[PDB]
Amino acid sequence: THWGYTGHDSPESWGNLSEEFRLCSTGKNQSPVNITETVSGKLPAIKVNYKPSMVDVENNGHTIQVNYPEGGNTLTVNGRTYTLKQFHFHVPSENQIKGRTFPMEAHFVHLDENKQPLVLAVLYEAGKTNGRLSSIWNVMPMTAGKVKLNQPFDASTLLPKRLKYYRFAGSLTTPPCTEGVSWLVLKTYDHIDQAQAEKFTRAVGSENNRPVQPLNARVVIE
Ligand SMILES: [Zn+2]
Repeated sequence: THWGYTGHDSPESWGNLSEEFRLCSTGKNQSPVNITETVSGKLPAIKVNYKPSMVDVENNGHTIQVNYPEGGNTLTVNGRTYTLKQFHFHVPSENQIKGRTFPMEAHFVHLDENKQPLVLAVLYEAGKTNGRLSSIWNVMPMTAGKVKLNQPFDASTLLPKRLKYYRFAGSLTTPPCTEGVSWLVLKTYDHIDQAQAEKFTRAVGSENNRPVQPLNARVVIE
C-alpha cells in the first residue's frame, strides 16, 4: 500500500489506507511525541559499542536509510544487548522538546535477543555543516536505488559523549505504526545546516515528519 506525507495518502489517512495500518489511527501509544512534562528518575546508562562496518545506503522513497547486514554494532542498557539494524532521518524532526521542532532527527533502530524494538533518537540543531554525515550525504541516492558500500561507516561518530536521555514507550512513526517500541531520545543535540537538510528533502521528495501524537497514559522519564 502506498503511503506518504501529502495528498490522499497523508498521515491523517494512513489508518484508512489498509486494515494492516489500522493502529496508525486507533493506537493510544503512538510516536512521535512532544516531550513537555516529565518525571525525573534514575535511568540505566547507555553503553554504546558501535564500530567501522560495511553498510548499504538506501533511498526507499520515504527516507534515506543506512542498513547493517551484519551485527556487531550494539548498545547495552539495563544489561540487555540491542543490535543496530539501521538508522535513518526525518527532516524536519518528528519528536519535539517543549514544542520545539528541530531541522532534523536521526532514528537508530535496534532489536534485542527477544525481538524487542528500541529506537535511539538524535536531534540536530541549526549550525555548521555536519562533517561526520558527509560520507552518507555524498553517496546518498536520489531515486529508489541502493549504494552497496566499499564505503564503511562508523556510527559511533554520530552519537554524543554525554548519553543522557528521555525514555518513553511508543510506536514506529511510519506505517504500520507498530507499538511496543522503546524510545530513548538523547538530551544532547548535534548540528546540521540548511544545505544538508534541503539535500535530504530533494532526495526523498518531501518533508517526512509525522505530526506529534498525544501521550495519553504514558509518562516520559528524564
Ligand atoms: Zn524513523
